[PDB]
Amino acid sequence: FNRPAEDRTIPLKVIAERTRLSIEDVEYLLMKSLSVHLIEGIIDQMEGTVHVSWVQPRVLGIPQITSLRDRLDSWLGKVNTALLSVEAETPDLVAS
Amino acid sequence: IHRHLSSLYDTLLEQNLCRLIEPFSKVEISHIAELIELPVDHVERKLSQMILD
Amino acid sequence: LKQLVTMEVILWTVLWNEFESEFDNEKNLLGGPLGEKAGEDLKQRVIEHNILVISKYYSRITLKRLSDLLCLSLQEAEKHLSDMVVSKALIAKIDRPMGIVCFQVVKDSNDILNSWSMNLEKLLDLVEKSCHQIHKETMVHKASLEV
Amino acid sequence: LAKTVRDEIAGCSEKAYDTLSVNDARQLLLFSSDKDLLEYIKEEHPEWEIKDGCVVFQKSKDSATCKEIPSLLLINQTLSYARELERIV
Amino acid sequence: QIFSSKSIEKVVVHPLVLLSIVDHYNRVARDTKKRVIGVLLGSTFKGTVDVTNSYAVPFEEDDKDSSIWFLDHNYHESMFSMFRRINAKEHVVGWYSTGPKLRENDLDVHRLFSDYVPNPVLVIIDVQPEELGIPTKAYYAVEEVKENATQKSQKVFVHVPSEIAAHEVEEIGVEHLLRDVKDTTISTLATEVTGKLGALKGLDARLREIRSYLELVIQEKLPLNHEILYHLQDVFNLLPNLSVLELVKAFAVKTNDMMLVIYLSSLIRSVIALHNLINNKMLNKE
Repeated sequence: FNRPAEDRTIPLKVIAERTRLSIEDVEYLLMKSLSVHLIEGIIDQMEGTVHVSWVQPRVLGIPQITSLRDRLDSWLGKVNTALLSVEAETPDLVAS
Repeated sequence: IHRHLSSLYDTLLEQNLCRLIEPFSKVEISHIAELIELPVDHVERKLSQMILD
Repeated sequence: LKQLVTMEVILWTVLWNEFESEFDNEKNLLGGPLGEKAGEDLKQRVIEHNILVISKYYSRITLKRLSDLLCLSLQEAEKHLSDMVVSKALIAKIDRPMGIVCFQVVKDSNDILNSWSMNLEKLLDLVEKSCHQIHKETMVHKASLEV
Repeated sequence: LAKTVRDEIAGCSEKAYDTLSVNDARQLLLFSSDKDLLEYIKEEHPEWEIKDGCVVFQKSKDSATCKEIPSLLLINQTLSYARELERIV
Repeated sequence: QIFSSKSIEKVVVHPLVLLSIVDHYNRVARDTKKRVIGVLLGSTFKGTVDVTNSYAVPFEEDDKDSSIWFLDHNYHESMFSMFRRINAKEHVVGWYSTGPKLRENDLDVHRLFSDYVPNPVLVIIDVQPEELGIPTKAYYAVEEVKENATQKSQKVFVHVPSEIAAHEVEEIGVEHLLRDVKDTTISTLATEVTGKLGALKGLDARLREIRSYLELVIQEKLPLNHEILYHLQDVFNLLPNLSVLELVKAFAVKTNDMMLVIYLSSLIRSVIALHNLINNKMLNKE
């Protein structure tokens, strides 16, 4: 939950230290919480990483609201620059 | 029957080899040999023929 | 039937030890014994059951770790796989020189993309659901402020 | 011209080598003394990191490699192409 | 197995209904902020509500006491009998409201009306639409049992998809009405680009509105229904990483392929257009 959706790959090692729990047993716990329909995702052993397609939606407060404030201002700016690009491109092209 | 047993043997070799090579894009020839338990040299020659074919 | 329906990776020992006794009891029930080969043949379905879970929750598994997770040797663990690509039961590729089992079909760029826009088309729909969801509360809430 | 040549050599070296030995760095730029190369690095090119006697050129995140640019921008370049094209139609 | 009442999957609203409703609003509420209410007639099939005909059902609501609302059933049942005589196929399907927003007494209207239909549908139609979209929003009452013990089962209106389709006769009449305006020569792109651009105007403004409401929550004026904030967090969670590298090559490949197909098309149009220009030169010289 702490990680964003853009980094739903996590090494098995970090999962171990956070869980203080062994590689075999960390993998066991992962496949269990993926099997129960609690989570959905993939796990890569070669580098030992966990590609979860597992993200939830609830439990957050005023600080996350302000963070979404910043993010929504950012994407309003992105939409603004896209619209301005369209509007600057139009005059030379709709007048023909 | 005997006069075509040879060709049937050959085609079975070919198609089993095709089965065997699918799980890879790179492979070691001796590994193919042990999988099919035929000598590495015959495997090399016959795969060379297959590529030529 | 839950353990096989639910996509649980079943360790053979934990399931078998309990059900060795219940299996043996079926030798005395109507229909005769389940068969001597059944114990070894059942040994595959849990492998088949787990392996399907493996591929779905593992894409690139070390054959060692597969041999570990399949409670079996590398050659048997690989063999149980080799058959499954042979049987078409799963699409995978082993790299014996690396001992790497990749369960993912080689996706063509269009195969990559088809999912991508599908994700967005949901994102578009998702926001388009959140889209109407927001004014409605404004509509409902502002009415509550009208009293 | 000598100063410009040294600057150009530094520019080529940054793109060429991930790391360069300080001896080689002096030799290519023909600096008489170690302190000369150190002073040049400190003033003109602060981005260079000197680790264990070798100049570490901080190569760009994605430059020499091909098809290593932004996706949204290219694809919206295709937007410009397509929309400006058919709107005439 | 309790929900034996067929859930209303979609509602199809046809022009004649909207025209009748608009005329009702004009006659009854041209110069007043009073809303006009009525009854919706039609047939329900496979979860789809066909709202074929509607008739004026006069409405009052005190400008001081919103809880009080003058609508009566005498004329209602009289018209049920009379219209069903005229057209036995149709039956009552819902009651419509002419306004931008719901009111609390809409719930008691729905309760009283459900005696006539076990599954009634409330459709809100904005007689003066300002937003770019469908002017109709469909609703049906659902008894939601909140997990909080202290509140009795509350009936909450749940949005259902609403669609506009016109019968062949209604389509004919609509085009006959819309010839002085409507556009059929638009090459499909102009339409699609316009719709995409309008959608972009929609989503970004929706993000800005959520941001405004988040600032509101920060100040401490308005809280939020757990479900809708859940939904916003869900949208954010499902955000794909636009910086996916292999996915970037996927873009590049599709772009190249599609644009070189377009290159084919441009080449072929060059061929045909130059051919016709040469033939034009022939016809001009001859």
